[PDB]
Amino acid sequence: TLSLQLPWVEKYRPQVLSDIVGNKETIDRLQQIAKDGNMPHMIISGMPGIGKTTSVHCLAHELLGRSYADGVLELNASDDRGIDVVRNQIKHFAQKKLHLPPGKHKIVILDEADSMTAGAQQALRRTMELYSNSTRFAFACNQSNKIIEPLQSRCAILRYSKLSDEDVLKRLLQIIKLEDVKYTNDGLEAIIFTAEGDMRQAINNLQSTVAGHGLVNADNVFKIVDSPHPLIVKKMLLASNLEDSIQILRTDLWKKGYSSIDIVTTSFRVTKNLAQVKESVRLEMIKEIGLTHMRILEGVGTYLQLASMLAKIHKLNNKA
Amino acid sequence: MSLWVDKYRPKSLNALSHNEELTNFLKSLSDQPRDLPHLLLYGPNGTGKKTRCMALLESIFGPGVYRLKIDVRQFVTASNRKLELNVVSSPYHLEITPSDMGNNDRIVIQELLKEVAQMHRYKCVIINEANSLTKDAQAALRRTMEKYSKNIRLIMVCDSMSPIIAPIKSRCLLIRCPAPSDSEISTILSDVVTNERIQLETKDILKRIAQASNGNLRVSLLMLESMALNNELALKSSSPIIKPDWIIVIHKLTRKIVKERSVNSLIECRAVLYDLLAHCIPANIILKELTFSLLDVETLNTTNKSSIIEYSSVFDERLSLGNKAIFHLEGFIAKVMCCL
Amino acid sequence: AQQPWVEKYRPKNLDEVTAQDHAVTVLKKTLKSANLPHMLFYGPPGTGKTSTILALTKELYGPDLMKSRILELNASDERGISIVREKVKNFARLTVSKPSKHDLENYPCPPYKIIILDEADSMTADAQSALRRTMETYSGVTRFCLICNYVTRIIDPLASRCSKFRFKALDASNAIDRLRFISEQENVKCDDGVLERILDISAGDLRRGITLLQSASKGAQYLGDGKNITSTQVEELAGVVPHDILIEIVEKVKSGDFDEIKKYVNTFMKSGWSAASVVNQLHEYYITNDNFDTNFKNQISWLLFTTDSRLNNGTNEHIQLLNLLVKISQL
Amino acid sequence: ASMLEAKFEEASLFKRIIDGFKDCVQLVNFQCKEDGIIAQAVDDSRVLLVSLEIGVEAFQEYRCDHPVTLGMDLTSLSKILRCGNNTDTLTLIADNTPDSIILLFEDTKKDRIAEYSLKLMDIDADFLKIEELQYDSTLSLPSSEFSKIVRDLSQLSDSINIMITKETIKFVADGDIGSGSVIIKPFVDMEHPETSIKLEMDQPVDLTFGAKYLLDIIKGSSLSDRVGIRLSSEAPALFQFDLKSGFLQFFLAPKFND
Amino acid sequence: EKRSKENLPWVEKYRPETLDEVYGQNEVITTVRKFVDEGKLPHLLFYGPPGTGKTSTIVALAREIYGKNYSNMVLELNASDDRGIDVVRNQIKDFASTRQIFSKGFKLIILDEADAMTNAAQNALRRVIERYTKNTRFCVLANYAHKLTPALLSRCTRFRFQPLPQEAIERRIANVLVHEKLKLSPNAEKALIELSNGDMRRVLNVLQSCKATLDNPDEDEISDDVIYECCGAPRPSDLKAVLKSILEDDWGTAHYTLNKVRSAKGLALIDLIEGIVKILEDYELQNEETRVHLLTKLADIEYSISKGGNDQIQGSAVIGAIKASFENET
Amino acid sequence: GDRGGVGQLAQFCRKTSTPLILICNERNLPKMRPFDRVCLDIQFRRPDANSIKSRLMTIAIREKFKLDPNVIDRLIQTTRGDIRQVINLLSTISTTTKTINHENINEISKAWEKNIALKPFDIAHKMLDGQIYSDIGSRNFTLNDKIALYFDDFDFTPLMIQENYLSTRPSVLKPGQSHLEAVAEAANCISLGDIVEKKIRSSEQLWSLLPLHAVLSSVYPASKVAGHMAGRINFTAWLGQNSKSAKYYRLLQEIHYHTR
DNA sequence: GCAGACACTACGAGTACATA
DNA sequence: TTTATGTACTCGTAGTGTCTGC
Ligand SMILES: Nc1ncnc2c1ncn2[C@@H]1O[C@H](COP(=O)(O)OP(=O)(O)OP(O)(O)=S)[C@@H](O)[C@H]1O
Ligand SMILES: Nc1ncnc2c1ncn2[C@@H]1O[C@H](COP(=O)(O)OP(=O)(O)OP(O)(O)=S)[C@@H](O)[C@H]1O
Ligand SMILES: Nc1ncnc2c1ncn2[C@@H]1O[C@H](COP(=O)(O)OP(=O)(O)OP(O)(O)=S)[C@@H](O)[C@H]1O
Ligand SMILES: Nc1ncnc2c1ncn2[C@@H]1O[C@H](COP(=O)(O)OP(=O)(O)O)[C@@H](O)[C@H]1O
Ligand SMILES: [Mg+2]
Ligand SMILES: [Mg+2]
Ligand SMILES: [Mg+2]
Repeated sequence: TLSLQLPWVEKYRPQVLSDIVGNKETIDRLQQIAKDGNMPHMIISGMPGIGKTTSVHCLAHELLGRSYADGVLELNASDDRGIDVVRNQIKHFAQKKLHLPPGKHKIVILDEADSMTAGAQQALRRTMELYSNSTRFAFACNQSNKIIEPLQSRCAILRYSKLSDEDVLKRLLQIIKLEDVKYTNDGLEAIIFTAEGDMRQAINNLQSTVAGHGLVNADNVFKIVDSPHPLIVKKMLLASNLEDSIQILRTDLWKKGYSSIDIVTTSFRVTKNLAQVKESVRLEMIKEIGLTHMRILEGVGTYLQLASMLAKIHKLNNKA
Repeated sequence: MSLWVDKYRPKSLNALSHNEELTNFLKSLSDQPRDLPHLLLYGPNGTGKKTRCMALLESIFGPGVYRLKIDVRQFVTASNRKLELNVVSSPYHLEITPSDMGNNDRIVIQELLKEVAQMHRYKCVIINEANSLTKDAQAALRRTMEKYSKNIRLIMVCDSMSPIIAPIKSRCLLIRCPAPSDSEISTILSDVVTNERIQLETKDILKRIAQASNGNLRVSLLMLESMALNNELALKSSSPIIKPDWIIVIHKLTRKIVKERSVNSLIECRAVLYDLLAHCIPANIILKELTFSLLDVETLNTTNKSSIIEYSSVFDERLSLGNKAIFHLEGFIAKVMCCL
Repeated sequence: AQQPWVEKYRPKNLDEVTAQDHAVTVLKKTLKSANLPHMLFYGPPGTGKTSTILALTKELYGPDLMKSRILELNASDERGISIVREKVKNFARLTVSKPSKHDLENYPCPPYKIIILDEADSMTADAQSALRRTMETYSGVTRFCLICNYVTRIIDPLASRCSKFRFKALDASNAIDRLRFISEQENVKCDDGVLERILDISAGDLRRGITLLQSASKGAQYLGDGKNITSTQVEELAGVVPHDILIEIVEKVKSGDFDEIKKYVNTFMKSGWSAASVVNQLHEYYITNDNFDTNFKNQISWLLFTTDSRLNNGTNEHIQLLNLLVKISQL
Repeated sequence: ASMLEAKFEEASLFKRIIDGFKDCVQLVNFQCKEDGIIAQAVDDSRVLLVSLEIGVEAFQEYRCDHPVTLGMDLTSLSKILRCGNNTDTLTLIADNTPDSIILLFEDTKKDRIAEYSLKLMDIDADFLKIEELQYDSTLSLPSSEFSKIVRDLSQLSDSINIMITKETIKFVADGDIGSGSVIIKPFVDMEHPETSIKLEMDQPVDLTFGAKYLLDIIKGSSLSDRVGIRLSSEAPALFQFDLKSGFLQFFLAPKFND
Repeated sequence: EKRSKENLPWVEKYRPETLDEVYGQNEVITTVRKFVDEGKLPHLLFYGPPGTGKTSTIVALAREIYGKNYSNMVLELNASDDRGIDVVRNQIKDFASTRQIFSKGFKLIILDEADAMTNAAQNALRRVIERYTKNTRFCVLANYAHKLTPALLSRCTRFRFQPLPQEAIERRIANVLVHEKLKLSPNAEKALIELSNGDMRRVLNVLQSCKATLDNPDEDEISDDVIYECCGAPRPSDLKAVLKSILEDDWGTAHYTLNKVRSAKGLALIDLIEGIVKILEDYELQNEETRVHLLTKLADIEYSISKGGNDQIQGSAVIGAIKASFENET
Repeated sequence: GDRGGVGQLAQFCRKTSTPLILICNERNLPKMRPFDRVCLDIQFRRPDANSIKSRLMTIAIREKFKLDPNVIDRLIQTTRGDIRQVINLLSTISTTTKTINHENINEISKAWEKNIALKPFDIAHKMLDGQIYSDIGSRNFTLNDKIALYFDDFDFTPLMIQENYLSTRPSVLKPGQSHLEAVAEAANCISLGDIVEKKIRSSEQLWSLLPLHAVLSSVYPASKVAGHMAGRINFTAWLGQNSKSAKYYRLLQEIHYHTR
């Protein structure tokens, strides 16, 4: 069995708060907390892959360089995050006597706290209210709606935002300077367009393209990763001249092996997030796509159901 | 019992003179009990399907089939939800009804037929109101009735057998029970009034009962009893026709919809509909009666009547595919007032 | 015997299965070999899926090994995800039963056991997804045989793995020999066209045809006149609407006058006729007639189809029939 | 005559072997040949392997004409073994192309013969032979002492680090609530040779193991009074429990270190 | 299994045991081979329609990476097996944590049909993927990508298994006939391609059933008649005749022709309707409204057919829908 | 819930020899029902801006960070009177920039909006507003925002829309469309969404249709009857009439068992 | 040695959520 | 009093096995 090279996702994982590129105000605030020391309870939320847990880990490393292995607790959904284990472990950690530097506090990191049970969060509320001058919590969830209201009340909400293409380009050029590779600007633009703000997706696509071909060119990138289905579905829905939408479907979704359920769900999401057309036409289109979704889920999954959904959408578009 | 509908009931096929061809067919079935297929009697409600079933059972098994014993049984469902349904058992046969909660009747019908299937030679099973079974329960009943045939036989009673699934209708011998004619209702009511003591002078009142019942023997007998006790056992040729309060309020709602078309009238109709649904009347019959009362108004034009019946069909389909039973009626009334 | 003619005349071997020549031939040629694949029997009710699978079971093993090498699961027992995950997997993992010496002499017992799953369309999606890899993995020792009336309820991976054997509907051309054999064996006298009418009334439902024939024979025995069955008797027993009432319905429809149609529909619903047969006869009278142009038939086909689709989902027959007759009247 | 005829003296024996790896393994198979009833199975998590061999010496009378494979569910087998007394004598009976075995519980003290049948199973796991023969450290310590050490160190943490030095055996179990360090040195007890501990150190060994699987290992300490651990880097640990005729050797995969 | 091969269905008697034998998928197979030869193997995600060769590809890949003992060197967790978050927290955790027991190489975890997992299980699994990715690789097979958490898609590299083209199915058919000593006709081969619909399992099933149909497996060939009789599929000539009668002739003759075609070989209405839809796609239609009417009415027709009902009324509805849609000046 | 300690606390309230004080968030839980009147009903409200203003002036004096007297109203109204998050907000802002004015107040507000899950009355009140369905309102309050608003209380929102989808004076009427026509259009989609809800809560349990149920039950029916209201939001009356209907059913099967 | 006293895994029943 | 399977969590429960000491 051959050995495996470390993936570029964590082979170039940042270790300093200056390495991560993104929301400049957020990173400056994190650096200020790093220099000062008095870290408040924070709830970091945002889209996947935009550098949430890496910032928390870098901040904890900078704050507890010498006592990271002793005064930092890391829990996630992979651990038994239930009321008994949360109670016992968090209360044992929050009362443990560890002589940190005067500005440094214990940090309890809870990755992906969105999937955490309500009673465990209720216990965490009381634990945070008791032990706050010795330990400081730190959540990192994709959506902050799952976390109960009192936990957000006693924390400091800090939301991330999707990275602009400039920051993804800067990081990609930094990694390309770190490891030698031949690239074309068209290939990098294609990778950035495919990533859609997801830095981890960009790194995975770049690594896959380099391993598959060795040259980061537009054709190689489009061979490794296909065009995203939301874009082709949006092109299908927005286009008039029903025959054109029918052939777009039959060419780019049916013969490319996309399941009918996936096409219908993607159409629902696209027409929900669509902004070019007015509200009433979006509502009708959602109604028709939902009727087709009901038909598909009942079991009648064929090309003709999708064609009929497109036909009803186009009859709506031409205003009968 | 004080009611005249129940204790004036035939007990054998000989006493049944309502339909000669149906009685002859039942006698043909009862001649050889050894080879008896599964029955499914369908037709309009209240014509006496259960009377035919019990008469056939007595003609096959013998007497004592009317010695019904009320036996109670216990059932286990999901979580702690416990349902208690009493089975109306009897010698030589058994009766079961979907009186339990609609969503969970599959387990009950399943373990009753499995238990009775273990122990002339066979034991008949009568399922009253079979059109109310959920489609999964009928699917379970299919293989249960197909596997065991030497031990169990099903006489399945239902009106408007459309909700019955196709395989059940395939393995069930279908028997049609037509509604009583006006002459038959008049003859039965004449027999009842002759056996009892009511000061009756004109046959016109009996025919008016027959017309007002719409081929419903049970409703006709209830009407006769009601206005017989009201009229001090002396029927008058100009006696007003008494109708159930549900009919009266449905007609009042119909007149309210016809005379005014306003949103305040719509919220009043919502209140009335909620009251009627709380009064335990199935939404299908409510929609049917409301539609047939709307179509009887002479003020409405033919195009409005066609639109009303089309929307009535659409919302009847929605009611058959719904679980709230009030949203569909409210939508139907809104569409009707928009049309009017 | 003491059984209805449906159970009494159920096929025993695969030779008695009338029509369905493709599936029966494939199974009979598979009997000599041991290459039985995962089967997916489907078709209209009464076509003979259960009879075929039981005959194949009797032919492969014999009445001794059926109880030991066959597992059947109907809707009579629960078929959720847990039972499929535990009982079906446990049965599949088990080694095949030990044949007796007599069975090895007489029957060609294959080195596998058949897991019949009647009404597989009633399973949930999760149960079928759990069944997929169990079907694909332990297939060397067991064979699955799904039976369902609707393929669409089955998810597409199971449709991919299971070999599909569509069971054709039996009509007056395919199943006339079976009804003739039943009539000759049970000594039932009938006219030349009685059996054709019986098979025409049913729609691929030979079981219903057998029940109708048995009921007609019982009526003839009760009469005791020794007279051959006529088409009118079977027509009346089957629930078939007489043609005079259909002609009256058409006359009312052609004349308009919505109130008259409503009154006649109320009387018709009093008569107790099933709406499905009425719609079927209206279709057979209107489409085959030559007194109507192309546009009338084009509209009335859609009207009848919509009424049939609405009647399939339960609903009140009175309102659906009235609406259908009103829309046809306005044509 | 049944082709497989294996007789057990002191039928509590086979129950002890079955209970040795009932908890860790759920599905086994028994390649019964003329040499003896061997077995080998891998857990669902593919971490711990259980090899087994029972020689002809442990059987009163053993006769196996052809190689037999008996894929089994260990839960049902252990339940069947629990359906008897240690006084009774157990017998495994299988015919040609077996569908199930026959287990007999006979005793001449009182005629109460009980015949149980357990359904077989098609595991279809061909596995492979052991291809590990060279080990750095070969140590043998009493089973009771090792089981006790594992038991009181599994409560502190989930990882038990076994370190081998020059005549020094160290168990480190650092965890959330504290730490642990059990240091045991070789000594030869002349009075009780069974309580002696031996060490044979070639190359230094530093391996960590999971707590739950090590508890599953020590659950077999009732089978034999002494266990011989044979550690080596880039090699699974070999915990061998000797029998009167064969052995019950386990293979445990050390956790990764990064 | 039992009694070796030759007692297995042709679906699994012909299973790819080598990455060279996997036909149809060229870019995917070549990229995977380059991945494993170069030494870098990212978290693979195989997505495609059933029968394309996803699990066959991953099993052949595991066999090539490890050897003949790949069965116990990998952890394949199916929907048939329990895959709750307890399984993710225990079995996947300690299989990724521990070292290999039989070799020195990495650990491969094959989450076959992973779309049928709880969202909590995927959430717990994403941290296992991200933590032990230094020396353990996850492969995810998913028929539907909408049932997967977007984070789980983010961790894994997207690979798409396209429907099988004509050449792959023709080559596999040729190999099947070579091994079975069976003869085929080119027209029958084309019919098999049309019945495939990008699913080789269907082709293998139809070939097995057609060989069973033949009275003599040797000295005989499978023509179109055998294929269409055993599959119960409409012939192109019958579909063309039915469509011509519907589009040109009047109601009585068209109805008689459709009824005769259905009753000649017991043709199902659903397959005839699908054939009509496929033929009507090639038609050039000047009016857009005709397309809308055809698609909507026909879709309602198969929905009602799937719900069941009367076949005569549905056939008349098909005829009426086609005629009324083509009536408005094509 | 049942056997979860609430009945035990009711017993404690019934019989205690020492003062008993309970602290919770809000009373509209069906779990919180057994404390209807057995316990005292003192309630706290959102503190006034003047007391918070004085407290935060003292805080600004103590922590030597600049705090304008006018940005504090916006800081309070963004946080919805939650004083603890207000103090945390000023702390984390003053960590790197201790001076706040009109320049940064909009950024601070958009970055530290409280985002409370809305009360079942509030979902209906916001959804029935005609401003959000206008051209300007659609841009500011997108369709995804309305879907999230439904999913805030997806259990009670479909009903709460329905009991008062006709008690609103319309403001989004199409030219030539009467109010009754809009009400009928809304009722048609309520009926359509009823089927989707039944299919979700059935044997199959197809729970991927919830976003469909959002549009079919709350978004579209409220998109035709939006505008200012005739009265205050009426609570779901379907629950009480459903209870009364269930009791009437139970009585009818009871008298049916007795009459045989 | 026997009977308890303990901690232990295991089973049963009930609440809660289910698309971003 | 509502939904109606499957999943996950949480609890108290009853057996089950092991160590102390009369
Ligand atoms: N601002 C950034 N600068 C540099 N690398 C980044 C940045 N954001 C993300 N990355 C890269 O993304 C990977 C880390 O992503 P994560 O922070 O683990 O994703 P995440 O924010 O935790 O989102 P989820 O919810 O866990 S999927 C590493 O490969 C980083 O190099
Ligand atoms: N091809 C056939 N040849 C002979 N008898 C048949 C045939 N098909 C059906 N039958 C008769 O129909 C009855 C058995 O029907 P089944 O085999 O149960 O049909 P089915 O496929 O099971 O339909 P279901 O399961 O109820 S939907 C017996 O009376 C058989 O004689
Ligand atoms: N590219 C291919 N080359 C050769 N045979 C193939 C190919 N793709 C599929 N097959 C055949 O199809 C059979 C089943 O396909 P599998 O690969 O096992 O399942 P799958 O294609 O992954 O579909 P699902 O989603 O798992 S049901 C295999 O045993 C092969 O005989
Ligand atoms: N031949 C008959 N002569 C007199 N009354 C009859 C006859 N057949 C039926 N009935 C009446 O029908 C009533 C019973 O109807 P029932 O069986 O409840 O109808 P359903 O079966 O539709 O509920 C009895 O009160 C009885 O008087
Ligand atoms: Mg993270
Ligand atoms: Mg069947
Ligand atoms: Mg697969």
